[PDB]
Amino acid sequence: SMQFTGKNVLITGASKGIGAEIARTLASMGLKVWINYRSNAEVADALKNELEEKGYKAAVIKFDAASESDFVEAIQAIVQSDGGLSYLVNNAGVVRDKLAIKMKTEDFHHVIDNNLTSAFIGCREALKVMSKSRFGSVVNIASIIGERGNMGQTNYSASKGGMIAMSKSFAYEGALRNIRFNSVTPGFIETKADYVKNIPLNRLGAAKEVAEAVAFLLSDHSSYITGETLKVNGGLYM
Amino acid sequence: SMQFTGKNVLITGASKGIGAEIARTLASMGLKVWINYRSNAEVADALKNELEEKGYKAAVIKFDAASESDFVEAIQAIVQSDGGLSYLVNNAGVVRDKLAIKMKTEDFHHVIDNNLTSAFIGCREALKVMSKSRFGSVVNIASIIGERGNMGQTNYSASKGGMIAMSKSFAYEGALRNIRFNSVTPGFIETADYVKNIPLNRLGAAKEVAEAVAFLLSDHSSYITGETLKVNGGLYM
Amino acid sequence: SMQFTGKNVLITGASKGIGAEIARTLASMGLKVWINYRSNAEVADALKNELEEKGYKAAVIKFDAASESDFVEAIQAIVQSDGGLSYLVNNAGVVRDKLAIKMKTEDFHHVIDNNLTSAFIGCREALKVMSKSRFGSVVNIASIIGERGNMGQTNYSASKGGMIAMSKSFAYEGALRNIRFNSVTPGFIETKADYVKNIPLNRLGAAKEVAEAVAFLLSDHSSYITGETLKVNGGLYM
Amino acid sequence: SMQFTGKNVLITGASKGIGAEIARTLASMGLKVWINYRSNAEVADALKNELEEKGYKAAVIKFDAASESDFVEAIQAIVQSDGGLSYLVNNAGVVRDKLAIKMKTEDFHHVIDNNLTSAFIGCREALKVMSKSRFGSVVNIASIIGERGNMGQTNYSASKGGMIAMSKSFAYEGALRNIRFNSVTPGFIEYVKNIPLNRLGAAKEVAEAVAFLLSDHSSYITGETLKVNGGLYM
Amino acid sequence: LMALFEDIQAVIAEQLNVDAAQVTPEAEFVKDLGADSLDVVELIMALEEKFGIEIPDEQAEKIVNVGDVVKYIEDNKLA
Amino acid sequence: SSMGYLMALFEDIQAVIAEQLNVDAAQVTPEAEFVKDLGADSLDVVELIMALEEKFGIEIPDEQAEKIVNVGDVVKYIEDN
Ligand SMILES: *P(=O)(O)OCC(C)(C)[C@H](O)C(=O)NCCC(=O)NCCSC(=O)CC(=O)CCCCC
Repeated sequence: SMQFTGKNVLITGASKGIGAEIARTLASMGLKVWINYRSNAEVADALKNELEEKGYKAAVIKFDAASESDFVEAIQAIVQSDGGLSYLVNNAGVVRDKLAIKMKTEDFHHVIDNNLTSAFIGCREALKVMSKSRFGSVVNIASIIGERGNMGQTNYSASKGGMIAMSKSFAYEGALRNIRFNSVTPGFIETKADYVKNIPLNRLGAAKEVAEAVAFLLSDHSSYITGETLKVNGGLYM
Repeated sequence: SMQFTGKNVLITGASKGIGAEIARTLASMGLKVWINYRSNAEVADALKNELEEKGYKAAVIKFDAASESDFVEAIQAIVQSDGGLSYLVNNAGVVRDKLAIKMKTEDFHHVIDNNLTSAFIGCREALKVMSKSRFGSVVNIASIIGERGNMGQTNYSASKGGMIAMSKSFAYEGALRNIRFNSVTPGFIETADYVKNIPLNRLGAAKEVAEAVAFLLSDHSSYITGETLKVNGGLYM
Repeated sequence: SMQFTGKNVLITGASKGIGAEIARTLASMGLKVWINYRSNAEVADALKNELEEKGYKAAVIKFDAASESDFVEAIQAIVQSDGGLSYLVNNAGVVRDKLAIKMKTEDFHHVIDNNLTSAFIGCREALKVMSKSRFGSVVNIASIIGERGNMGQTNYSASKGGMIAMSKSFAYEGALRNIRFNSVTPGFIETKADYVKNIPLNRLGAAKEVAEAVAFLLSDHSSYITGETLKVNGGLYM
Repeated sequence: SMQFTGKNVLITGASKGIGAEIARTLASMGLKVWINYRSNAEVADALKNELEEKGYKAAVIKFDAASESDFVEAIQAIVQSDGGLSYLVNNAGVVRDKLAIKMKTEDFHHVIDNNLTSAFIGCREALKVMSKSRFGSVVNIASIIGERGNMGQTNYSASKGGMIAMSKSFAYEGALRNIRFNSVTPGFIEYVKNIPLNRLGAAKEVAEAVAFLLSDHSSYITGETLKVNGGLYM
Repeated sequence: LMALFEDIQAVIAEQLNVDAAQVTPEAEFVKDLGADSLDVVELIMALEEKFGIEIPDEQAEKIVNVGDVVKYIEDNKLA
Repeated sequence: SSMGYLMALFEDIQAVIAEQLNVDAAQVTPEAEFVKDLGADSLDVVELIMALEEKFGIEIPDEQAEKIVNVGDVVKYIEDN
């Protein structure tokens, strides 16, 4: 388990996969978890029901994390409901990999607009709602690795590298108010043998293993860590 | 100076500053330089005249490097004029600094779209026009800001850190056909608070950035691709 | 309160400072800690008594971590006492700062042999004793100075940059047997105003903040992380 | 040719391979090259003659680059002969790979002592002899990649990572005299499917990268590590 | 059923350099997945080698989407 | 004699300082300061101390050397302890 001075967390794109397990993990550690979804509510509702049945604190909130006004209003609604917001996990990325010569700038815009602007809005609003309290932690999570090998990832890498650098800039901006910003870069996550081939630990990662890395960066245990990128990839990249 | 198997280079946003000095340096080493500009042509024309009067080969070409059709058509026109395009330098970029809490997503998108999507178009088209001849070199002009971040530069750092990582994926896609992709990360360039933290104790000259670009285009870097070359006087290691 | 499948840990150079707080932290999370010291036992005895008085499990063990035979025998003694060794922290190190023009080759060797070869011995013996368990985690305590270098620290930076890279090679060799190797790179830790000016979090780090990052990397919570270098520097280097 | 304000260069481990190609490249670019050899004089003499027969300036000099007195005195002799020393290339590394559990500590110690101490002495003496000129450049070259896979390299990686971090620290100290320090990390120089350029690198491709870092064209570059590996690592 | 689809989806994804999520039954090799001329030939030969079949050129030209080739392969490979 | 020795000692010290700092030996008087009068920077002084240390075969501890500011300080130091 891990220690948290803060009380609640918003997780964008939290209905399924890594996002849902982040919600599950953080709720089991005692945080009230806010499960963001954009379109179909049924999976998010089922997650919220599951977590409450397990004795945890959970709520759902519908909004498009790539929409400035929708995200801003959602955080205002959480602050109204809970009194504040301690923690934020930006996980609303999309993946659409193509060879660059086959990719329209529309396709590139699609991925970058969504992945970078969503993380930008969340980080910006975290500075606003976290600063008075002199306390906060924000984790920016990159997309799971798409294919085997190194092709088709020009908009994936643009998104991921942009996120990591912009997170460092937020780390400077939040530092005096003790608002930390860190990134997590997952490897191949089970969410076969040919993939496991190049992974030193000789297995795909579990979603829970990524979620516990996120939990560490949110937790009090990482209080002197900001502007860092934590790789969770079984040794695939060092 | 430096050895080049290729004959010509397109430099986006080349009318002044670092871009103009890249044009000046590469022209002086024998390349025909294509000077991109978007808006007013007088500064670009004066650079072209300067280089031709110095005995070099230079031409101007107007296009918005953030516009897919405009950039694509410009490279097509160069290929028709010159027979091909050996080299590309993605230098076009803007800054709109401000603390994030005072930054509209508008201010974010503008810098992202202008700085990162332009490099995407240029690198993509370089793959297309350089593949048949199995030869090319592309340099993306990034920044120390994309490596370490900076207060008030969440948008610029996103665009330049995105550029650095994207350039490596282009390096993977062009490598089989000998099309190399590398980035340069200038520090504080003249084009004493600043200078305090610089070990060489001075700002860099635009020429010093231009010669690092020239190295990565040149035959001398023929086994170097997917690299990010720091040109910052020791400010960041 | 973090989860540990393993039961014990050996921390080299653990009498004081960061090493002592690593022992303090890990004992408080239920591990049996072996407190290494090379010469003066009083401070290590006092640390052991402090932990045992708190209801934790601790032991002291005298050896020079730069001596192959001394280190090898000490791990053998721990395996005889405890039945095995789950975890290892290579913390032992010295400084001998000097402008390089004033640095004797012996001054350089002194730091390399004490700081880097010590970590080689410990990492190697960890591979040997944790392999039949197919379980283990090893943390190498490096430094920001091994990542960015520093005036007057050519020898220290060489020893710690070598440690950071060597650790990744151990990660590759231990991965199939689930023996993880990670480094931590602390910044300026309190265990001067000019140096604080450059730290975004605007303070020196607490030894506890290093210890809890080390604990994370040994814990089950980091089970998909190997070959990593965790910065703990308040944003001083990103 | 590449532009050099300085006049001469010392290359440790210069008799063969990459070191010999660095000698050829720099000599062709107008520098007087000092070719270090420790054991075999014949190969170094042949290189010197090859370069002199091409109209270049070249000399041989015998020393063990991991011996403090020997390397210090060798640089002193070059300063006595030429009036100074503008450039230095540290390339005296050895590779002795073994699985860690099969590695004796004396094996680890020997590789790391050779590889790190030689670069340390070279860089330290560069600071001394280059300071009054308020000018200079030093390149530290890592050992080439010698394994298809990721095993057996604990002392290889200790040496390489140690050299890279050392060099950064020397960059801070030398910057007070405009003396630059940079590293070069070659890849597979003559698994090829793991190389994006899909070929081994030529020694000459490493040499010309080294030449750039010595040259005036890299005058604002210090504390950097230049990968020369065909995209093997990015 | 699904096992053959997964198996074929993986080949298509690696051949055409797309993430698997794009390779749905309704996805068209050319229109949606961006296969060019060389890609089509390469993909045909890879599936022919994998499954031990040979597709008549005229019938290959009528395989427009992913479901079409999965159906062709169930019908024609050896049990 | 004691003055004969002084003369010779000062002459050796003067020549070391005059090359190290590239100044004329007539500028190198007992009262001249390395930085203020003889154009030295901080590193020059460190290099000067080392240059003196191995001509005269002595170790000047850092704490001592911090207080050596002018030519006379060097004369007194060698000539003393
Ligand atoms: P090349 O440049 O010679 O061909 C391009 C061209 C001229 C055929 C052009 O796209 C086209 O004319 N029309 C596209 C309409 C069309 O034919 N659609 C069906 C595409 S062919 C196809 O889908 C077969 C195929 O690839 C099946 C994949 C192999 C698995 C069996």
